[PDB]
Amino acid sequence: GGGGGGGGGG
Amino acid sequence: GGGGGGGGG
Amino acid sequence: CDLNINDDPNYPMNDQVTADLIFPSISASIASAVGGEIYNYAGFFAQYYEQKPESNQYNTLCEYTFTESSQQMDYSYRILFAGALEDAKQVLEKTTNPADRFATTILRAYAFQIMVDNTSDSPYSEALQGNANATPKWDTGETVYKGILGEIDAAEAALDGSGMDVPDLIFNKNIAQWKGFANALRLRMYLRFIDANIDAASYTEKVKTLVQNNEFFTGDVKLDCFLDETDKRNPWYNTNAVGLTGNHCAAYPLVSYLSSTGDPRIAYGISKTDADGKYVGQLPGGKTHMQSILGTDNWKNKNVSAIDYSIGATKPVYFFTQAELQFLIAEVYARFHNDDANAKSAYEAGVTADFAVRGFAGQENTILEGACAWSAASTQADKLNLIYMQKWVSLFYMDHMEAWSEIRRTDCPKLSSYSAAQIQASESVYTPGELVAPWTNGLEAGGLMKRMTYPLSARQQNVNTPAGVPGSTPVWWDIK
Amino acid sequence: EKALGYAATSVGGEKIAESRTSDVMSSLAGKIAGVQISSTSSDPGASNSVIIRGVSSLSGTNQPLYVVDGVPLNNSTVYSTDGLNSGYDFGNGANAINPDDVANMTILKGAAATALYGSRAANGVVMITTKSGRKEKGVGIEYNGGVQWSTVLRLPEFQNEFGMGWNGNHTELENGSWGPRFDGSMQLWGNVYNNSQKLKPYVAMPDNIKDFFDAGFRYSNSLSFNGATDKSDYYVSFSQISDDGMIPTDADSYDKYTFSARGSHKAGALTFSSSLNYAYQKNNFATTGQGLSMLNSLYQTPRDISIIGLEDQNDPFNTPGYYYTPYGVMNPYYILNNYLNEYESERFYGKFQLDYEFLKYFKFTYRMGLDTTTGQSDKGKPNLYALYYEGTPNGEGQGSSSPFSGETGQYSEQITRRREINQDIMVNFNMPVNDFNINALVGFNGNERKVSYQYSEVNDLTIPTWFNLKNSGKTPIVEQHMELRRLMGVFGQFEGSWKNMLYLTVTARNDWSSTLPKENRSFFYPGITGSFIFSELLLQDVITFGKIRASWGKTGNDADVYMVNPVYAQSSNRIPFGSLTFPLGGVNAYSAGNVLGSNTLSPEMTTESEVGLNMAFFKNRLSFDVSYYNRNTDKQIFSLAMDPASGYTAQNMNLGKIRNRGIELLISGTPIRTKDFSWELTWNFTKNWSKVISLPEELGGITTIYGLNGGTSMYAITGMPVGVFKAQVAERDPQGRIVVNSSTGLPVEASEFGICGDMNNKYQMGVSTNLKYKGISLGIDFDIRQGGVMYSRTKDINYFTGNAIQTAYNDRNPLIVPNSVNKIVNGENVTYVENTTPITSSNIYKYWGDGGSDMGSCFLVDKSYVKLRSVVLGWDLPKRWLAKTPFQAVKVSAYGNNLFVWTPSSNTFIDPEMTSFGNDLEGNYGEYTANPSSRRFGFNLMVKF
Amino acid sequence: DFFDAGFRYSNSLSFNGATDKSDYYVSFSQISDDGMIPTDADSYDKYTFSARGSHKAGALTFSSSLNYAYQKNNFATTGQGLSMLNSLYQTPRDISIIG
Ligand SMILES: *[C@H](CCOC(=O)CCCCCCCCC)OC(=O)CCCCCCCCC
Ligand SMILES: [Ca+2]
Ligand SMILES: [Ca+2]
Ligand SMILES: [Ca+2]
Ligand SMILES: [Mg+2]
Ligand SMILES: [Mg+2]
Repeated sequence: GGGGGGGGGG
Repeated sequence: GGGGGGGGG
Repeated sequence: CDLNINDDPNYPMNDQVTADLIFPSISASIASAVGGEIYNYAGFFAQYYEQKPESNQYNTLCEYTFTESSQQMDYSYRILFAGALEDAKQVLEKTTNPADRFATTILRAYAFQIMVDNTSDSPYSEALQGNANATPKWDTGETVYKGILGEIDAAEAALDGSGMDVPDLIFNKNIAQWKGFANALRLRMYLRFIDANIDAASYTEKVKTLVQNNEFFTGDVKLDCFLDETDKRNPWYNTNAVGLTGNHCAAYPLVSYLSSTGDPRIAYGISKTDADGKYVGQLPGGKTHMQSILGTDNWKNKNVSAIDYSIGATKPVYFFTQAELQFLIAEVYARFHNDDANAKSAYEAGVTADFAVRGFAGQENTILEGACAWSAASTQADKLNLIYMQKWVSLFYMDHMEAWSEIRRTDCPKLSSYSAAQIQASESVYTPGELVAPWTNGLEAGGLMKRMTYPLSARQQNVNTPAGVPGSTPVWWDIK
Repeated sequence: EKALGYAATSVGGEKIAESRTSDVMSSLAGKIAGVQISSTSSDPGASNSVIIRGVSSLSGTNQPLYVVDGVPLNNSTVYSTDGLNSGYDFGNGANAINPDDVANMTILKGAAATALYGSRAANGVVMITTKSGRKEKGVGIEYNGGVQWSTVLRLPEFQNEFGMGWNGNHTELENGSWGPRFDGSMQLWGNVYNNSQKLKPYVAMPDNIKDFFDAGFRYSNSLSFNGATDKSDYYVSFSQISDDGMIPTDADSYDKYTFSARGSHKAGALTFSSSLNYAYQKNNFATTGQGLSMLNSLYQTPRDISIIGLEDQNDPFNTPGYYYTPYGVMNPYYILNNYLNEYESERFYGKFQLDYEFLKYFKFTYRMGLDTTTGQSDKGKPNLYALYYEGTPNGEGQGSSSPFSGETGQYSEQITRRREINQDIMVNFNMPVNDFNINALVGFNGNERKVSYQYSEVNDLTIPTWFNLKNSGKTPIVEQHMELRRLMGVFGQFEGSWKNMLYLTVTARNDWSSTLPKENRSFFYPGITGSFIFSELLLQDVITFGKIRASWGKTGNDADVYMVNPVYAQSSNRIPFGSLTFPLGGVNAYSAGNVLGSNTLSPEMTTESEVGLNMAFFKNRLSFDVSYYNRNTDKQIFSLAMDPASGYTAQNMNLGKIRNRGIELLISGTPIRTKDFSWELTWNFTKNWSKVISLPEELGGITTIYGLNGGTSMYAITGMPVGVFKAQVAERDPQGRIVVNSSTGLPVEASEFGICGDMNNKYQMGVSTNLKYKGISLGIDFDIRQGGVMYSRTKDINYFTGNAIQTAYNDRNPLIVPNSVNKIVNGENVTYVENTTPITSSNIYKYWGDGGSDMGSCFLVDKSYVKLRSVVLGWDLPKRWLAKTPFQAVKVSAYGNNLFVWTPSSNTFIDPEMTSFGNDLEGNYGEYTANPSSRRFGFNLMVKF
Repeated sequence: DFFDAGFRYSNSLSFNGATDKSDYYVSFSQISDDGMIPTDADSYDKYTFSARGSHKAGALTFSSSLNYAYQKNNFATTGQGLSMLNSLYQTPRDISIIG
C-alpha cells in the first residue's frame, strides 16, 4: 500500500 | 482614469 | 434531472488530448524513477553514499536487510509502467509522425532497459493491455533487450526526413541527437550481451561498427527542466532533502579512491567533516558497528563527510552522460580493436567531460598526469581497470542506476577480499576504490547486491510474477 | 408502527441529551446492538463513526443514512487526506444537529425493506424526529446551560529507569531515553547558548508528559421556544458550544452554533409545515503526524527532561534554534503557538412538506429537502529555515539534518461548497375492511448531490510568519474540483394487517442512477417483511408482549461519480515523499489516468435475510429482543487493485459478496420497582461475522484498503474478513525457534509478511443500570468490545524512543534472544544452530525500535477494551419548591463520559478509540499518533419556563 | 433581426394561516429568464424560500423569519474588446448579421 514514513534521529 | 483603444478600419 | 452527467468535469474531453499533450509526460515519468528512488538505492549498491549516523531512513538498504515486502521500488515500478509506458502507448496510437514515434520508442526502450537492469525479468510482450490481460507474463531479460533493440532499429528505419512536432524537453526536436541517444543505448546493451557471452560474436562486431561511425550524442542526455520550487525539484533532491532530512553520508570506497588519486572532484557533492575538515567515508552497512566500536559521541554526523544536497535542487536527471559514452568507446577500442591511442583518447575525453560538468574544467590533468594517467597503466587489464574506475567516479551524482549496472557487468570496482571489520581494524589491507561487502549483510549468501526484488504490487496482483529470489541472484547479463 | 419486521431501536431525546455531549450520536456508544459507534479522537469538533452490521462498502461509505424530518441529512466528513504527516479531523455532517431538539431517534438496522429512502438505506437508517409544539404551562421556554472539563485519560506507561541517551551511552541532545540508569548525578543536557549550558540532576520526571496538559474547558448554552394550538405548532431553538480542550493554547477549539425554526399549520384537509436550520462551526486542530507536530514532538522526550520547562520562550534554550534536541522534532509549545489549521463552516438545511387528505382514505404528500454548506480551511506553518537556520546549532550546526530543512513556510486555503436536493411525491391509501387493514404508498424520489471546492497554496513565505497568498516569491499552486450526481426512483410499499396480530409488508423500488453506465442505469430491488404478535390471541398477564419477526429483501446501489469513462489527468508523478508535477518547463502535459474505466458495470445489490423475536413480561418489567441476520452485498463497484504493468493501477469493476452475519441481542428488566425507587438493568450483545466472499480472480484475490509502503498494511482478501492485516514477522526454523543474525543478534525478517489478525471485534456488548429515587436519577453504562487489532504509532514511537516500559526488559543488559538459532546457509544447504550472539547494550535500542522478536507486527495492538462510557447523576427539583418562582421545572445534572478504560495486559499505550484515517473503513487501520483521548465530566442546569 | 425575444416564466406559491395566538406564512418563488440576446448567455434563475412565524403565550411573543435565496447568472460581457455588442455595432450596413 501507498504512504510512507520517516525514521527518527538518534 | 483607465485606458481605451482605437478601432481599426 | 439530467442523468447524462457522468462525464468527469475535472478532466478534458478525451478527443482534445492529442499526442503532443501526452508526450512530455514520458520523459518526466522515467526521470522521476531513474533519477529518484532507483537512483537513490543504486547509489548505495554502487557504494557511493552510506547512512548518516544520526538518522535512520536507509538502514535496510545499506545492510541489505530489505525484502520483497519492503516495496523498495514499487513507486518507480508504477511510474514506469502505469505512467510512462502507458503514455507512450497512447502517443504511438495518436501520432503517425515517424520522428515522434522514434523519440517515443527510444524512451519506451530505455524504460524496459531500466526495469530489466533491476529485476532481470520484466513484463513486455503482454504489458499495457488493460483488462485484456490484467496478469501479463514476465519475459526473460534477454527477450526484452533483444526486442527493444529491434524496436529502436525499426523505428529509426521508419524516419522519412520530416520533423518532430511534439514538445521535447530532452533535445528540443533535434533528430540527430535522438539517433545519437539510440546508438549510445545500442552500445550499452551490446556490451551487456558481450560480457554475458550471448551471441558475443555479433555484438562485438556490431559494437565495433557502432563506435566507428561515432554517430553518438553531444552533451549529456538529460532532463534539464527543474526548479528549486515545490513539486518541481529534482526527484532525488526533493525526496532526500525536502521530504526527509539529510540521510546520506559519503561511503568509504568512493572517499578512499578520490583521496588516493588526488582528485579535486572530491569536493563536488561531498563535504568535509564538520569536526576535523577532512573527507571520511563510512564502510557500507557499518553505521551501527562504527558506533559500537568508537562509541556514541565519536561516530556522530560530525565525524563523517556528508553528501552535499545544495547542488541538487535544480540539478538535471541524466539518462546517458557524455563521460560514460566516452568510457564505453574507450573500452571498445581497448579490447575489441588494436587501438591503444584511440582508447587513450576516449578515456581522456571522458575524464575531461566530467571535470567540466562538475565545474573543475581545466583541472583534469591532476589525474590524467598523476595517478590515473594512462601512461602508468601497464597491462591491458590495468587499462581496463582505469577506464572502469573512472567510469565509476564519473557516474557519482549523475546516474547511479547505471553505475550499479556497470559495476555488475564489468565487476569493477573489484569487491575487496577483506571484511568491513578487517578494513576498519587495519586500513593498509584495503585497496582504495574496492567495494566492501556490507558489515551487516542480510544476504544469506553474502556479497554485493545483484538485483532488486520484484515489486510487491506485481506480486500481489499478478500470479505470473516470478517467485522472489534473494538479492544475491544475478541478473541474466551478470555472469561473474 | 412497530408492526415492523426487522431489527430497530427507539431512543428518546431525553436519553440522547442527558449526556450533554455536543453530538447526537456519541452518547449512544455501546448502547444499541449492532450499531458500532465510535469517535475519531478526543479532539473537539472531530467526527463520529457509526457502522451498522459491519462494513459492506469496501471503499468506503458505511455510515447509515441520517433522515431528519424525514429528509436525508448531509453526513459528509471533513478530515485530512494525508493522515501520516498532517492528520486532522473537522467533523461530520450529523454532528451539526442539536441534541436538545431531538424527540425520538429510531435506527433501522436491516436492509430488506428500504424502498422508502433508497440505496443509501442499505447501510442502515438513523431516523431522527425533532420536537414540535405544546400546549403546556406556561410560556414554553426551556434553557439548558452546561459547563464541563476534559482531562487526559490514558497516556502510555513509561519506563523511568534510564534517561537521555543513545546506545546506552549518555548524550546531551537526544530525543529518547536509551541512556544510563538514573544516577542522581549532575549531568549536562541540551544545546549550548552563549557559552553556557543547562545542568540538572540525572533523575526521572515521571509526570513530565502528564503535566504538559491542561484541563479542557467547555461552556454550552441552549434555548428553545415552544407553543401550539389545535391547528398549529411552532418550535424555535438555539444552541451554543465553545470547547478549548486539554492540549495547551487554543489549538483544540470547537465553536458550535445552531438556530432552528419549525412550524406546521393545518387548515382543513391541507397541512403545510416547514423546518429551516442554520449551523456554524469553527474548528481548530492540533495537527498530528510524523513530522514537526505537537504529539510526535512530545513523545520524543527523554524521561528526565522537564517538558513544562520548555514553554517560556524568553529562555533562549527553548527558542527553536537552541531546543534541547534537533532530531526531527521541535518545541511543542512553539508548534502549538505558531502553526495554523483552522476550519470555519456555514450550513443551511431544511424542508417543506405539503400534506393533503382527500376522499376519506387517501393522503397526498409533497416533501422537499435542501442542504447546502460552505466550508473554508486555512492551514499554515512558518518559514522555520529563514528564522532559525543560520547561526544556531539546530540549525546550521546540523546541516542537511536540521529540522528546518526545507521548512520554508506554507499557507493554503480551500473553500468547499456542498449541496444536496431531495424531492418526494407520494400518495398514501389507508382503509380498514372486515378486521383487515390495507395501507398502500406510491411515491417518486429525485436526488441531486453536488460538491465543489477551490484550493490554493503558496510555499516559501517571504515574511516568515505572515500567512497570505501574497507572501511568496514562488509559483502558487491552484486546484479546482467538482462532482455532480443525480438519481430518480419510483417506489411502492404495501402494508397488510389482520387484527393487530399479523402484519405484512411488501416493498418495491426502481431507481435510475447517473453514476452507472448509460445503458444500465436502472436497477430494481424488492422486499418482504412479516410480523406475528402471538401475544394477542395467544389468560396471563405473564407475557406482556410476544412478537416474532422475519424479513427477506434487496437494496440496490450505484457507484461513486465518474467511474465509467477514461480520463487524462494533468501529468504528475508520485515519488517517495514528494511529487514532480507539470507544467515543466513552460510546457503543460497530460497523462493517461491510472484507473481504468468500465462501461460494463452493473448495479450493486445487497440481499439480507433476518429473523427475530421480541418478548416482554410482568408488565414490561422483563423484556428481550433477539435478531439473526445474514447480509450479502454483491457487485459493489470498486476501484480494484491491478498490476501496474497493465498500464493502470486499478480497474473499476463489480466486486464479489461482502457478507455480514451475526446476532443482535437485547435484555432489560426492572428488578425493583416501588413508589419512590426503581432499578433497571440493561444488557445488549452483538456478534458479527465478517467475510469478503470473493474478489475478482483475474486481478488477484487481494486489494489494499490502507497501508504503509513496505510497512504494516490492511487488506481485503478473498476468503477472509474485511480488514486483514499483514506485517513483518521474524523468521523461524521448522521447529519454532527464532532466527537471528549471527553477528548482531537481532531477528531476521521472514520471506513474506505474516497475516496478523483483522480489524473486527470478535464481539461487542454493553451493560447499563438506571436508578431512580424520587427526584434523583443515576445512569451507568459500560462499553465492552473485544477482539481485533489496530496499528498504533503511539507504541511505535515509544518503543523506538526508549520510553515504553517494555523497553526496560532485561535491565537493558546484553541479552541473547530466548530460543534463538542461526540459519547456516551454504548455497542450497539450510542448517540451524543455537545462537551464541548477544544483542549488545549498544544495539538494544534497535532491538526495540524494530519491535523485538515481533518486528513490525509488534505494533499491531489489541483493539479490546472495557469502558466506563458514561455516568449521569440527575436531580429533578420537587415541583413544590418552584411555585413563587417563574420556573416550571428545574433539573441540575452532573455527568462524566469516557471516564475509565481497561485494556488487556499487552496494551499499555492507547485508548483504542482512536484514528488518523477518518470515521469509516480506512480509519480502522489504526492511529497515527492521534492525540491522547480524554476524560470528560461536567454539570448541566435545565430550567423550564 | 439579430436579437431574439427574451422569455421568462415565473411561479410563486404562498401558504398562509393563523390563530388567535399564532401566525405562520411560507412562500416559494421561481424565476427563469433568457433575454433577447441570442443564445442562453443572458440568463437569470432566481429561487426563494421563506418561513415566517410568530407565537404569543402570555406576556411573551417569540417569532422568527428565515429565508433562502438562490441565483444563477450568465452575462453577455460588454466592452471595447472581443465582446458581443462591440462586435455587433462594428458591422457595415450591408452585411447580413443573421448570416
Ligand atoms: C433535483 C432532482 C431531480 O428531480 C426533479 O426534477 C424534481 C421534479 C419534481 C418537482 C416537484 C414539484 C412539486 C409541486 C407541488 O431536483 C432539483 O434540482 C429541483 C428543481 C426545481 C424544483 C422546484 C420545486 C418547487 C417546490 C415548491
Ligand atoms: Ca487547549
Ligand atoms: Ca529490571
Ligand atoms: Ca437570450
Ligand atoms: Mg497513467
Ligand atoms: Mg558481475
